[PDB]
Amino acid sequence: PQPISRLEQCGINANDVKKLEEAGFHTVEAVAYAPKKELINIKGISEAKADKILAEAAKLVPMGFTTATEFHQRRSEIIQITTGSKELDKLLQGGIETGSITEMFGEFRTGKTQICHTLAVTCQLPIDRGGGEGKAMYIDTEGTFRPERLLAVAERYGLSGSDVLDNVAYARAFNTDHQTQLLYQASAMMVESRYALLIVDSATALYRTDYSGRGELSARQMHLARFLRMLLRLADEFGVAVVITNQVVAQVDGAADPKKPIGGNIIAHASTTRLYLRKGRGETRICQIYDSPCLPEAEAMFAINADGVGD
Amino acid sequence: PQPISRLEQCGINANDVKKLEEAGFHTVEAVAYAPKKELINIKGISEAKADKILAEAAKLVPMGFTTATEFHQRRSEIIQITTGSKELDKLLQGGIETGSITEMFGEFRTGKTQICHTLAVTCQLPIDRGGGEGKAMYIDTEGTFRPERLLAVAERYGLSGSDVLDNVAYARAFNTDHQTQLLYQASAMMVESRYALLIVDSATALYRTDYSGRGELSARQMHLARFLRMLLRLADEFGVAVVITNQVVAQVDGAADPKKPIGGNIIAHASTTRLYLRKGRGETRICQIYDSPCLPEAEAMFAINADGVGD
Amino acid sequence: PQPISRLEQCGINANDVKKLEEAGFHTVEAVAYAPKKELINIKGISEAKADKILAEAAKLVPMGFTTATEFHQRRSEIIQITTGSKELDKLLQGGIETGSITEMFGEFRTGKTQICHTLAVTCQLPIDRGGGEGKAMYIDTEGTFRPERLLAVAERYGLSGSDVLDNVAYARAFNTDHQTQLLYQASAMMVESRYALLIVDSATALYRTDYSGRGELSARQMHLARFLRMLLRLADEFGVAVVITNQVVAQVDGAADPKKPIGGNIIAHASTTRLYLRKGRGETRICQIYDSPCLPEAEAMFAINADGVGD
DNA sequence: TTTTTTTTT
DNA sequence: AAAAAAAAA
Ligand SMILES: Nc1ncnc2c1ncn2[C@@H]1O[C@H](COP(=O)(O)OP(=O)(O)NP(=O)(O)O)[C@@H](O)[C@H]1O
Ligand SMILES: Nc1ncnc2c1ncn2[C@@H]1O[C@H](COP(=O)(O)OP(=O)(O)NP(=O)(O)O)[C@@H](O)[C@H]1O
Ligand SMILES: Nc1ncnc2c1ncn2[C@@H]1O[C@H](COP(=O)(O)OP(=O)(O)NP(=O)(O)O)[C@@H](O)[C@H]1O
Repeated sequence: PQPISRLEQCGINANDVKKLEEAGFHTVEAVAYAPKKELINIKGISEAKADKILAEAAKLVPMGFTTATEFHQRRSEIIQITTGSKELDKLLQGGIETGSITEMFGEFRTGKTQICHTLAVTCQLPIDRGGGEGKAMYIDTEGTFRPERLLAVAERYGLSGSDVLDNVAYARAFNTDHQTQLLYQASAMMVESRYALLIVDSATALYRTDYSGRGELSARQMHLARFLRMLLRLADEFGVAVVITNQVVAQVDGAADPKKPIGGNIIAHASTTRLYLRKGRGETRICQIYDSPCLPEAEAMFAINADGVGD
Repeated sequence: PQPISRLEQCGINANDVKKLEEAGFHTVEAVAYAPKKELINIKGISEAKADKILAEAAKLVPMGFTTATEFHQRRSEIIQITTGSKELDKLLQGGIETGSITEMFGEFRTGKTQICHTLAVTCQLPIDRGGGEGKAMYIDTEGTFRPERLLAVAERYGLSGSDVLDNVAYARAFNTDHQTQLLYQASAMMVESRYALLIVDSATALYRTDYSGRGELSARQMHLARFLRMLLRLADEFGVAVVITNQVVAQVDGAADPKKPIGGNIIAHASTTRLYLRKGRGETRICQIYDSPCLPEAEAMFAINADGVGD
Repeated sequence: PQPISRLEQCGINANDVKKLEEAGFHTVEAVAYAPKKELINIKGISEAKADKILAEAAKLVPMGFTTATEFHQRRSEIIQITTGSKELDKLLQGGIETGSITEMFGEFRTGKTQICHTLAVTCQLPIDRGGGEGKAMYIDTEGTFRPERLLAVAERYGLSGSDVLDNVAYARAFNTDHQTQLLYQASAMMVESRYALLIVDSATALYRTDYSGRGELSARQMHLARFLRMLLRLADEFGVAVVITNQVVAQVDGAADPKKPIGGNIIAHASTTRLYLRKGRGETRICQIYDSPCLPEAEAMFAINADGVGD
């Protein structure tokens, strides 16, 4: 939450600063987490300038060794937002954390985008209810976003729907490259008001249709790695929350399970957490954890009512 | 364990010594293992000064031929720390050695960072239990570090959790270049109190996202070689232990196994040891050795309980 | 095997001789193979003195034309040491020769250092078994040397392990320049007792991490050429044997094989022989010749048992 | 002369 | 069962 204007200090030119602004950098911490080469490659910058700049990023953000205790005390206050249902709150142990990346595993009709809606509204609850009190931006990439459902959840939690829709900064990606511009604009929007959550329904879906590899493929992974790193660039700074929804890739000639998310290893190593969603009978659905260091594997039911997620 | 102040002797200027301090050198042995050119390139140093300096490094640290017997007698006392479970102690033949580099091979959900936690606590056990009695520094590079698990292992071994967390010098890298500064600061911290273990979850992960080669690539390997050499600079001096966790790179158009760690040859040649981790059913996991001169290939189960590694 | 004291003759001053001793020269033949300029450049020497000196080197060592027959008769007695397994003895046609330089081509886990161990012990066998009866010096440069394995081979050949370890003059290089001092000390040790074999695991490995060229590079090759020439200076005098282990450099944008040893041409032209080692299934490994004038290309299996090299 | 990266259905 | 393609120091 530290604007570059604070770096408009110690002899840096304000127009040099406004050169820096155009990189999509807008906070001192973003400069602190910027690799030297990215900062060099942009034109009109001698490396010594970067010595000054990075010296200032160190000047504001400490980057040394830290006690495990202090880290624990800073871990004490992560919000971990409620999902809007109890059993998920038990699975996730209080729900999805801020400052992290999450994952929807499903085949279809698993209510993953549904959960994205309910989270999108429930971030706006007062913190006592677990909401981050943070405006929510929703990067849809299939156009499947439904305001009507947001009004339904608005009925569900008693807040006026108009207030809910006043936030929820919907955006509609098409090109794989477009998502990048949407990220830089996101970072541009982060400066003004503490947002709660980024959601992405199908970060991966564009990558199937565009990169018919291999390939390709080696380019596809090449792009995803940067995308996910940028998501870390946001999440490591402004908490809020990162949600990723993945289409599924069914194996052939496997054993006994015919699933696994597309995107290969690079997605898998990146996410702090992972989830998997099998349909039950009727509305009922089954969550099941993968790859969360915080938690033992667990599984649970939830119905998708008119209010969606519940019991 | 020999501070440069001992080299504040034989006519070397104390301010020349304090020029040397800034190189990240802080021990006489580090000077002894310093190549001539690195010592020259830093400003304010005539080569004759380096003749004096190196003459003193020889003056304190012997560097001649040695009997195999003597080397055996010095090999007799390496701690090789317990992993916190018996079957791993059998695989590794008493567990991970001090003075060496180690490797986690996994795809995801293989509990490699898990093992990093349990080691991070178990270094603090009394030596009879195999702990090096050495403070542990943990260079995380995905932010996935969990103090809570350290408290769990603290329950597991009966030591108070607060004492465990009093050490564990967590540090949070972002830039690829940042890891270097964290290394020099590490070497700076080595002087004060004998540490047990360096851990790095993902030394390699930054290198994917930053160097989208080739490339690049030729620069990426160029950087990794120095990084690993520095890890040798630490490990060859202060024992403790070096742990490396590697994301995986799945082959395409191979035969029959679709794995191999990224980083290419340069990582592979460097490590004294190597490990590989396939998930079993349930919590159970399978370790399997690569590239350990000390040991025949072997493999074994272990569950990841609430206490993590065990049976 | 001719000490400089024999040159303490024909009017040369004994203190001039003891000036010469400091050059790392310790044998008359070394003086005979010394280029005029190296001998001049060292201080306190007029060129006429070098006329005397070289005249004496000619006075003891003949350096004229020789019949091919005589050379054959002197080729008749080269030991070519057994490798400790039969099929390698067939490939190498009786095993590695004395008076020569050899090469390990591998990617990792190819058992090259393993073979270095078994050779290191098997030089000590009586000559009927092919051992040179020569003490062995082992210049490790990754610290990976394991006395335990030497004890294992000692079990393998029935000689007491303590006697084996009584030799095996282990030495631990770090700097690229350090290897040079280790060479001059080696030559200093050659005078006292006929050694069998020099081994070097990774002559090349330091050169990657230190010279991140190009460069550099032009300096790197500049150093390697001298290093290899010195290895010839030893090998051309005292037989014994020279073994070189090379890390691998995988090509990009090649055809169909993604290998070749680092060090470029200068290593390649130097070695009398060359070997290449592909892993087989299980312990089994595959040797394959390069660049041996003596031999047609061939290839063969060998297992790496608890006793290492065998069948 | 140096330097491997990538899964889909 | 069966599927390529990718530089720059
Ligand atoms: N009006 C409704 N009444 C009851 N249940 C509903 C209603 N609308 C949606 N649902 C539930 O929500 C699900 C919607 O599928 P969902 O999995 O949320 O979309 P998705 O996972 O994104 N699949 P995709 O089309 O690829 O985006 C339906 O299968 C129902 O279970
Ligand atoms: N609360 C818990 N209860 C039981 N098992 C757990 C719990 N938390 C973590 N685990 C186990 O630990 C694993 C964590 O994955 P792990 O492989 O340790 O992370 P990772 O290898 O670093 N993958 P990455 O996300 O790329 O860092 C889970 O898959 C579970 O097997
Ligand atoms: N105890 C053991 N039992 C069986 N086989 C073993 C044992 N110890 C070592 N080996 C074998 O020896 C190999 C050691 O690798 P090796 O190629 O000899 O080291 P290296 O080639 O020098 N690689 P590097 O680490 O870069 O030095 C293992 O891969 C095994 O095949």
